[PDB]
Amino acid sequence: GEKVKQVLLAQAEAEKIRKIGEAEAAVIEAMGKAEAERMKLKAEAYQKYG
Amino acid sequence: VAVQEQEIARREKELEARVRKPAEAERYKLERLAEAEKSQLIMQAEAEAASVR
Repeated sequence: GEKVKQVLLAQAEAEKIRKIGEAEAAVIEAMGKAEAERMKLKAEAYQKYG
Repeated sequence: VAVQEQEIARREKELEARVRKPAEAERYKLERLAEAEKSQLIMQAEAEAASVR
């Protein structure tokens, strides 16, 4: 009763870390692509400054 | 002596009902209650993950 309980809840902790890790990776990736568009557009505009 | 030769057969039944049966009932309770705690935490994990993404 102690063993099966501890094992089942340890799997829940591991499932949480994995799910949160994947969600975070998707956000970091998307945010990088958006930030790169700022850098590119800012550069393509600044390059024309008199 | 004959009286205590029957006290053996007595404790062998009393201990089954007092000691063994409830410990066995506790094991089944712990196991099916653990599945529920796990089920709630995996569903909550998925909710927190979706809310972050």
